[PDB]
Amino acid sequence: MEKEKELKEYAEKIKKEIGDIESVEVKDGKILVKAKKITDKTVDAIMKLTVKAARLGFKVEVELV
Amino acid sequence: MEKEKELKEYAEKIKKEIGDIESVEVKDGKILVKAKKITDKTVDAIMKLTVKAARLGFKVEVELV
Amino acid sequence: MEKEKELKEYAEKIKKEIGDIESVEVKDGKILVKAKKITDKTVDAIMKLTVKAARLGFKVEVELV
Amino acid sequence: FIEGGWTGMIDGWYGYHWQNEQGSGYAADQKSTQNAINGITNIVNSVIEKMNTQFTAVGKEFNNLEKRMENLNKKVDDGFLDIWTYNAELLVLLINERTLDFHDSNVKNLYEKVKNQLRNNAKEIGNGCFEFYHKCNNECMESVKNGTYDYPKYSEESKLNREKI
Amino acid sequence: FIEGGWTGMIDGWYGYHWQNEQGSGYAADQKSTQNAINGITNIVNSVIEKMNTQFTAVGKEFNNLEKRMENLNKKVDDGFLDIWTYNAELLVLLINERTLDFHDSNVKNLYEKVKNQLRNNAKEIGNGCFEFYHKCNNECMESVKNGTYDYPKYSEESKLNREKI
Amino acid sequence: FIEGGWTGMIDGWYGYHWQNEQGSGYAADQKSTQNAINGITNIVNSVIEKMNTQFTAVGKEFNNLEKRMENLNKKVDDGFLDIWTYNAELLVLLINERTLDFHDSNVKNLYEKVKNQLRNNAKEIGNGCFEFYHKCNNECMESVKNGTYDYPKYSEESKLNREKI
Amino acid sequence: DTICIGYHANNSTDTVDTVLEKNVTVTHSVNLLEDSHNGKLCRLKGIAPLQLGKCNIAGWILGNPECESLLSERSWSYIVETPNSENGTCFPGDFIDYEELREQLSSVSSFERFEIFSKESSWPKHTTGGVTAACSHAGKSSFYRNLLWLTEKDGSYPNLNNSYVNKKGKEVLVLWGVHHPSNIKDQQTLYQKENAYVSVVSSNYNRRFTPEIAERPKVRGQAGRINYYWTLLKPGDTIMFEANGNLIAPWYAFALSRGFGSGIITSNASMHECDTKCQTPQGAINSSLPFQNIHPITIGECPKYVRSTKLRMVTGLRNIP
Amino acid sequence: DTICIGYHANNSTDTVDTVLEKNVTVTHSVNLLEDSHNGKLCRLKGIAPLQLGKCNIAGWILGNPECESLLSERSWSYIVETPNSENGTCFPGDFIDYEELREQLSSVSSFERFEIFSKESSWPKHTTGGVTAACSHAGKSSFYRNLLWLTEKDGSYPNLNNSYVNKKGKEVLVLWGVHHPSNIKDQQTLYQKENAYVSVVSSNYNRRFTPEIAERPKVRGQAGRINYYWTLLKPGDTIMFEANGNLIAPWYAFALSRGFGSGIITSNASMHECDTKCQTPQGAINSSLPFQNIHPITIGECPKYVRSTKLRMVTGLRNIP
Amino acid sequence: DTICIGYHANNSTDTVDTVLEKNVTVTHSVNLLEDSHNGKLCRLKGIAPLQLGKCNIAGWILGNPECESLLSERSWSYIVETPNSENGTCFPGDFIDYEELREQLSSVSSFERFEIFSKESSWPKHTTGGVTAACSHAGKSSFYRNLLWLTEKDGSYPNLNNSYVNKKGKEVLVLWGVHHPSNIKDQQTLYQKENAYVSVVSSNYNRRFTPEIAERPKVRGQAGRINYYWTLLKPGDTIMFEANGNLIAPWYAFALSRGFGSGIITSNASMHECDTKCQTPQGAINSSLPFQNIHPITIGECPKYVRSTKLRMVTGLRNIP
Ligand SMILES: *[C@@H]1O[C@H](CO)[C@@H](O[C@@H]2O[C@H](CO)[C@@H](O[C@@H]3O[C@H](CO)[C@@H](O)[C@H](O)[C@@H]3O)[C@H](O)[C@H]2NC(C)=O)[C@H](O)[C@H]1NC(C)=O
Ligand SMILES: *[C@@H]1O[C@H](CO)[C@@H](O[C@@H]2O[C@H](CO)[C@@H](O[C@@H]3O[C@H](CO)[C@@H](O)[C@H](O)[C@@H]3O)[C@H](O)[C@H]2NC(C)=O)[C@H](O)[C@H]1NC(C)=O
Ligand SMILES: *[C@@H]1O[C@H](CO)[C@@H](O[C@@H]2O[C@H](CO)[C@@H](O[C@@H]3O[C@H](CO)[C@@H](O)[C@H](O)[C@@H]3O)[C@H](O)[C@H]2NC(C)=O)[C@H](O)[C@H]1NC(C)=O
Ligand SMILES: *[C@@H]1O[C@H](CO)[C@@H](O[C@@H]2O[C@H](CO)[C@@H](O)[C@H](O)[C@H]2NC(C)=O)[C@H](O)[C@H]1NC(C)=O
Ligand SMILES: *[C@@H]1O[C@H](CO)[C@@H](O[C@@H]2O[C@H](CO)[C@@H](O)[C@H](O)[C@H]2NC(C)=O)[C@H](O)[C@H]1NC(C)=O
Ligand SMILES: *[C@@H]1O[C@H](CO)[C@@H](O[C@@H]2O[C@H](CO)[C@@H](O)[C@H](O)[C@H]2NC(C)=O)[C@H](O)[C@H]1NC(C)=O
Ligand SMILES: *[C@@H]1O[C@H](CO)[C@@H](O)[C@H](O)[C@H]1NC(C)=O
Ligand SMILES: *[C@@H]1O[C@H](CO)[C@@H](O)[C@H](O)[C@H]1NC(C)=O
Ligand SMILES: *[C@@H]1O[C@H](CO)[C@@H](O)[C@H](O)[C@H]1NC(C)=O
Ligand SMILES: *[C@@H]1O[C@H](CO)[C@@H](O)[C@H](O)[C@H]1NC(C)=O
Ligand SMILES: *[C@@H]1O[C@H](CO)[C@@H](O)[C@H](O)[C@H]1NC(C)=O
Ligand SMILES: *[C@@H]1O[C@H](CO)[C@@H](O)[C@H](O)[C@H]1NC(C)=O
Ligand SMILES: *[C@@H]1O[C@H](CO)[C@@H](O)[C@H](O)[C@H]1NC(C)=O
Ligand SMILES: *[C@@H]1O[C@H](CO)[C@@H](O)[C@H](O)[C@H]1NC(C)=O
Ligand SMILES: *[C@@H]1O[C@H](CO)[C@@H](O)[C@H](O)[C@H]1NC(C)=O
Ligand SMILES: *[C@@H]1O[C@H](CO)[C@@H](O)[C@H](O)[C@H]1NC(C)=O
Ligand SMILES: *[C@@H]1O[C@H](CO)[C@@H](O)[C@H](O)[C@H]1NC(C)=O
Ligand SMILES: *[C@@H]1O[C@H](CO)[C@@H](O)[C@H](O)[C@H]1NC(C)=O
Repeated sequence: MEKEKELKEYAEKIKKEIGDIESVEVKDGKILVKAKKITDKTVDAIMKLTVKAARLGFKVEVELV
Repeated sequence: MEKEKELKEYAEKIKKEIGDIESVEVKDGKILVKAKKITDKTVDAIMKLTVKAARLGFKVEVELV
Repeated sequence: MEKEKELKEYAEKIKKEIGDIESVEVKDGKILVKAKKITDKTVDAIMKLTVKAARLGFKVEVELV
Repeated sequence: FIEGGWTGMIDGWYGYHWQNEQGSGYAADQKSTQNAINGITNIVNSVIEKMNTQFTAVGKEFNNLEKRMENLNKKVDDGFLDIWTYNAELLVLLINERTLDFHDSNVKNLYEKVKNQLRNNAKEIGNGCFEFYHKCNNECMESVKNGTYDYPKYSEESKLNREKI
Repeated sequence: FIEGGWTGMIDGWYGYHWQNEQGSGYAADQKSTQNAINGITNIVNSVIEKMNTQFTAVGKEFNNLEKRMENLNKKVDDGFLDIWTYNAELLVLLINERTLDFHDSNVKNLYEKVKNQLRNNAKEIGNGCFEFYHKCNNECMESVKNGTYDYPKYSEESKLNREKI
Repeated sequence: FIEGGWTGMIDGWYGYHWQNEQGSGYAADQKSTQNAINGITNIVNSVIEKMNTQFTAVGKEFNNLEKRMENLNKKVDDGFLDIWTYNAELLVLLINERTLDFHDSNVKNLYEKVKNQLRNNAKEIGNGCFEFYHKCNNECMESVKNGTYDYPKYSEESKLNREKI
Repeated sequence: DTICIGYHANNSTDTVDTVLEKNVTVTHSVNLLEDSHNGKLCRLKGIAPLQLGKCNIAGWILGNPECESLLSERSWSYIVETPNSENGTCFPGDFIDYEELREQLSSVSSFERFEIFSKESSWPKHTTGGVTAACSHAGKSSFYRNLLWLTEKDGSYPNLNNSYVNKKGKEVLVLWGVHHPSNIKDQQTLYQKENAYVSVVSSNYNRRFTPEIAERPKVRGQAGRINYYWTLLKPGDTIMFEANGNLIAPWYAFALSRGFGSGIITSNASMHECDTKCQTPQGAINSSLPFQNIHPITIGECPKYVRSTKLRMVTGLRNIP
Repeated sequence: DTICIGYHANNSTDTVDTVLEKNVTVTHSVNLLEDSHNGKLCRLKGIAPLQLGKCNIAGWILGNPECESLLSERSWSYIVETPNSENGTCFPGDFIDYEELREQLSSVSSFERFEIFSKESSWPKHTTGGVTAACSHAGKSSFYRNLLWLTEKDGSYPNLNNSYVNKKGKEVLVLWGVHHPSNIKDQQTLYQKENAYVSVVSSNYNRRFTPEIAERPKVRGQAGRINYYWTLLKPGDTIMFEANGNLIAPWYAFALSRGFGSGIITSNASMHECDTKCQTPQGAINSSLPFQNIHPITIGECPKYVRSTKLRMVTGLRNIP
Repeated sequence: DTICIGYHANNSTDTVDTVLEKNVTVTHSVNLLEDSHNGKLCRLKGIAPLQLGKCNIAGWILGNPECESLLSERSWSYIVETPNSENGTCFPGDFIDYEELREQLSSVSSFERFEIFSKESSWPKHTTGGVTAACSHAGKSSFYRNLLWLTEKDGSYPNLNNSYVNKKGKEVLVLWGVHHPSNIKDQQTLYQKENAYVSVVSSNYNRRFTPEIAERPKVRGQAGRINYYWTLLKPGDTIMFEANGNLIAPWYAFALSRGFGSGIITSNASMHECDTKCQTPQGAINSSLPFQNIHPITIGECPKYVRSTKLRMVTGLRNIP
């Protein structure tokens, strides 16, 4: 509950800040990241998101648009 | 002594139950399995035998006839 | 201080005893071994030197002359 | 190059599928299957032997003025439990990676075995199959499967058909 | 065969560099990059999930006649600290080796993908590059990058130029 | 493809055996042997450095009314001993697998080095040997061993003899 | 004509995990984690446990009336308490070093319960009895079976003076108590003197006890207390009891054998005729797997306990039809 | 026309280690070791800690004058002592089972400080006071706030006799002390009798104390000693105090709540308005990394502490321009 | 003309193990497990150990006659007891907190044995002696060297009253005992009063002892007991002794230095002139390997102890001629 809400807020922040990411869908124990490009900025953001999801019980799967 | 006798009884049971195994020779710290085929049934039996031998001090070697 | 001096003495002993080694330079946290050949004797000496350097804080790098 | 296993090969782990004018079917590669089984059993024995039998581990009682000792005992128990859960799960992951790499390497080695046997007498298809330029009867298939393929025996016909193609 | 990465390929981890009469540049191999990212994230989640949260671990006080208990408590603390430092550093080394082997294997698999697509229509250079015998326009490059290279379409021209060379 | 080592190559870990009209013998590949030795020493330093020195660990005495504390102390000792024996043996197994794979990879890389140097000027034998189509004198052997083989220099003779064969 | 190289596949749905990959489907796998059990208490290597059905270690060793049936037991493989083991010390008091006694008893594996001091002849000048409401049994006041409460006889409590020489080849567990009345009138009524002492000594034991008389909150209806003490006699030692009063003398003592693998567990399960080599409070384990997630506390040769929910190792190929 | 296969490279200088290789340069890496902190004390999950600015656990719980401001605190997330927490027991003596009291208090998370025995009405036949130079405050002799020193009134010290019935739903922590004068003249002056006793009992507590009069080395100018004792009342229990003298009676007691995650830490840092989910003596931690090398002792949900100085895992390729 | 690629081989028979493979033959290997030792006791970093040849810690610190030669020792690197260290407390009794004293002494590394109370002048009104059959030496009754047994002089035992001010820069270990006769006649004969007390106090120590007279089983021919006590004086503290009787006064005390790496080991081995950086009860270790399987208990900088019998890591190729 609280973990999912915090991850949703963080995902909204990331989607706003990182223009190379299309969307970040937190749902049902996994975060689905739909990236448009894989650059240094995007990889750093995705690894930060993965570290954030861990210990919150969420796996991260990345799709390249 | 007791471990080897128990393994001998188990090996006799296996050789009777599994028709794809030719023989099971428990001797001198190792169980020599002479299999005729490697099917799902035989692999399951051999892995059960390997788990049984472990902690009884016996290694398992498999020969394909 | 003391570790480096002990390693220097050991390196001098090795350089005297092992004719297949050109020199052994202990300096600044690493021992630089300049071997002329890699034989069983030289490999044994170099591995003994590596084990000796460890826990004395020195890495060993080998150059083949 | 090999995409997916065979549901029809009911015998053996790795093997061959073949077809010619005389017949078709599956057959296990006995040597590689035997080595794979022995390796898997070695992995299992390493996993189980290296774990010692857990003997009687009943808990202790502490009175109301031994809270520090009770907490130290619980700390020891929890620390050992954490360490051993970590060890068990990490060991499982490591041995699973090792085993899957082992199976993939075995399949690759079998493929290379066949390729070395056949040299240029067969067209290599990038899906795990070899097409013989010469006609390969049951004796030829058995020779290839057993690693005793007589390359020069078929060299003339294979070269003739390869040039024709 | 590939010596060093490209500083110009700002997008993707592994990809292609190409040049023809129409243009040149870099492009990422989306499928392999996606799989690599998913694998790396799996490694990160395995590393972090398998570590439990450390909860309150304040120390204990002992009086002048409880030196044995104090030393036992310190022994437990130091033993757990040693074990966990060892576990952390060994885990880092193991996962680093696994990850670097994973990246090398991905690059090798991409190279083999291109080679299987091109067969003998291109000269294989032992530096990670393929030289087409036939002229390869932008459509051909896109087909090769996407794994849909039409081999028979260029077979005649490639054979003609290869024989000429 | 390489079945068994050489008992005659008294110098170096990996190397070459060669024979021509001028002579024959063994020679070590200095670069690969040096890299292998450095890797092995890195493994040894990782194994030994990551283990801390064991300092004074004398046991404790307990009276007849401290049986719980004595059993807790023995429990801590036995748990740490089990964990460290497991760690030592598992580490040995892991590093042995890593080292043997490392040596096999080094031999394979050396073989690929020679193959890339020789291209199609030599017949590749599936036992770890290359047969030159052109005559290869001592200078040619030294060039091949040092990775400076002049491929175009022998292309005409190699092609002539390969076509003749 | 063609020959292909491939590998086995089947209708298995076993799944395993790696560092790179998760939910990998494999043809065959071995589950290294044991999660099933008989759900019963079993004879550990052929010997039944000691079932303290209604009472805990204190009540059994002191022998309160509510588990008198345990006095016929002589040997066991492990000791079983139940979550509702309420009948401990029927008379309120502090069982001194009780946890240490539990630790000692966890390794006994056998005892002989013998009358250390004869009730009829050991105390000819004192009143042998001690029925108290706190230990009421079957509607009547009663008292522990292994302890004897000595009180004044014919208007006096002469100096108590007795000793026992250990003629067993085994350690003898001696238990006694010291009575702490609520008020001075109880002291005078029972022992006829306000200031009495209890002294117990052996080769490696030396204690003196003094009653402490004070009004207390009632526990089980008693404003007094009995502190319970114990000691082990080495096979050749002698134990000497002296008391001016307030002694609740030892009546039965346990000649203790020692063994390996015994322990004490709190269990809700029922006893059954099955045998086992491993036992847990929830039930017996009957597998040779290396790990289990059933219960932290085990007796016998058992798998290592882990928090994991699944430990499957690959013993087959990737299953990819 | 040509197509090449390659991989990414950049201007990164991150370096990682393997078993075979060291100082490997990689395009990107994740540092699994947390080594930065706020350098402040923070509100753990929104609740401020208990800051014992000048006094330690003993001084706070006994309530010596030099940290009187702590008597207004009721709840906290953790307890903070400072390296200069000198003001403990202002009057010298042995705080019995003090470390056990620290262990108990580490998990309280809240208390109600209530007057267990009214000063005016609970001791009508005794002198209520106890100002001593050892606990001097603001230039005047004083005494603990949570303890009441009873002495003779009008030339006598009648038998003290008082009790408290726990009507809270919570455990009540009761603290008292026994005075051990330096010489018999102090005993006669304060309590009017040479041989006095203190007796404290409850359902699960039974102690008797006797003063021990002897010349001692002076500590804080006092040749006497006050031994400090404590006990917890179960939610429904009663505690009874009897004393012929030498009692330093309980005045305030703590009805203790219980919680999870609380602890005691010695810290030099300053308090601030920031929030945190993890706290260390050096400062708060604000990251989700698995490991940290900041401090062994942590409160809250914190990373595992290791001695490592860098734990970087590869999340990229080898960087080889 | 041909060129082949291959690898080294030799006549080695070293064998190693992997997860997949066992008994793999390799050209060269490093044994990470140390299993050889000098089989002697050695000077740890140049300083010889303290060899308690015939007596244990108790006998040495109390200084019983049978290891009087140890009274000339001043410094050591570690303490060695032998499996036959029988001569402890020559007079039977309970050495209180003896294990804690062993723990304290394990870290001393040096002491000065000085006469804390002069025998001739400190007790002018008491009889200085104490020869007892239990501590018989060389055919004559004797007594500890570090303790002084005070008894009545000229028909009385006046109030004992003495103190020592610690003028060392080091902690002073003070040991004393309290005599518990077997019967009242011994009490009257030695101390001339039935009810005597012993009182020992310091800034952080406060105990009172009372003799307990009772018939006991004979140990070493004695029906009495001497309980042995000890305490450490902080560098600036004072210790005061008062006794009405039953005191076995301190005679010599140890000004203790403190160090690192010291410990106590039970060893059967012989002392020799060799030096070492690691010591085990079986013998000294002289290698830099990471692991050893010689003995769990080690002193100095030693390898980690494991149960393994062989730990060989590959440093070469597969040996396949
Ligand atoms: C053996 O254990 C049983 C179960 O614990 C004891 O029976 C229980 O005894 C308590 C205390 O006497 C009873 O509680 C009391 O009930 C009365 C009313 O009857 C009430 O006035 C008191 O305030 C208190 O609540 C409890 O009801 C009773 N339970 C049962 C099922 O009988 C028994 O006394 C123990 N006997 C021995 C010899 O150890
Ligand atoms: C609260 O804690 C403070 C700090 O520990 C106490 O003040 C300190 O008290 C000691 C002992 O009285 C002082 O040391 C003494 O100083 C006198 C000279 O004034 C000297 O003759 C003695 O030998 C001893 O050295 C110390 O100076 C003093 N420090 C300060 C900064 O005041 C205070 O007494 C404690 N009060 C309570 C109620 O706990
Ligand atoms: C120092 O230690 C030695 C060895 O432990 C002591 O000598 C031993 O003393 C015991 C007890 O006195 C002797 O056992 C007794 O022997 C007599 C017959 O002589 C027997 O009647 C008793 O029942 C008991 O068995 C033992 O024989 C004796 N051993 C030797 C080799 O002398 C010695 O008394 C100790 N001295 C001091 C000052 O600590
Ligand atoms: C993949 O693995 C995950 C985790 O091991 C499995 O997670 C379960 O997924 C189902 C379906 O969404 C849920 O109902 C369960 O609650 C999940 N369990 C847990 C523990 O999270 C998932 O089932 C696996 N998928 C496959 C196809 O094997
Ligand atoms: C290679 O790794 C070593 C050890 O991790 C690094 O060691 C440092 O080297 C510099 C330069 O000699 C010294 O000033 C430091 O004191 C060394 N640190 C330690 C902890 O020993 C070294 O810097 C690394 N080199 C590169 C190029 O990354
Ligand atoms: C293979 O490894 C096993 C186990 O490490 C070795 O076992 C020994 O085998 C011999 C011959 O049968 C026995 O005499 C020993 O008692 C066995 N030892 C143990 C500990 O079981 C075996 O020697 C090894 N074989 C080779 C060729 O190295
Ligand atoms: C799997 O296939 C075998 C062989 O046809 C069959 O006997 C078995 O019932 C099948 N199992 C499942 C679960 O479909
Ligand atoms: C009473 O004590 C005397 C010694 O004082 C002893 O001889 C006697 O045996 C004791 N009485 C009993 C019944 O043990
Ligand atoms: C204990 O057993 C009883 C009887 O079967 C049952 O009602 C109860 O739920 C059990 N409790 C537990 C915790 O197993
Ligand atoms: C273990 O379970 C199997 C299968 O139910 C059974 O045949 C065997 O007798 C059991 N062993 C014991 C010791 O109960
Ligand atoms: C690395 O390159 C990027 C892109 O040109 C640049 O923005 C950044 O400042 C560079 N960083 C360093 C440390 O040179
Ligand atoms: C004094 O003790 C009596 C019982 O002896 C009790 O009734 C009374 O309440 C006590 N006095 C006080 C003030 O508690
Ligand atoms: C503690 O804080 C004070 C004040 O900032 C500072 O002077 C002192 O150095 C600090 N000490 C430590 C150990 O942090
Ligand atoms: C953690 O640090 C970041 C960056 O400074 C900040 O934005 C965030 O608010 C911090 N979180 C907390 C709980 O202080
Ligand atoms: C191995 O070979 C070397 C070189 O010939 C020889 O010196 C040595 O004695 C041999 N060792 C054994 C054990 O045969
Ligand atoms: C005896 O005690 C007095 C104080 O009561 C003290 O002054 C005197 O020094 C003591 N005697 C000795 C010998 O210490
Ligand atoms: C101890 O040393 C003695 C003398 O060398 C010897 O007889 C005895 O067997 C040794 N015992 C042990 C356990 O080493
Ligand atoms: C260790 O052993 C070697 C070989 O016997 C010897 O030369 C060396 O002096 C020994 N070292 C010590 C400290 O005894």
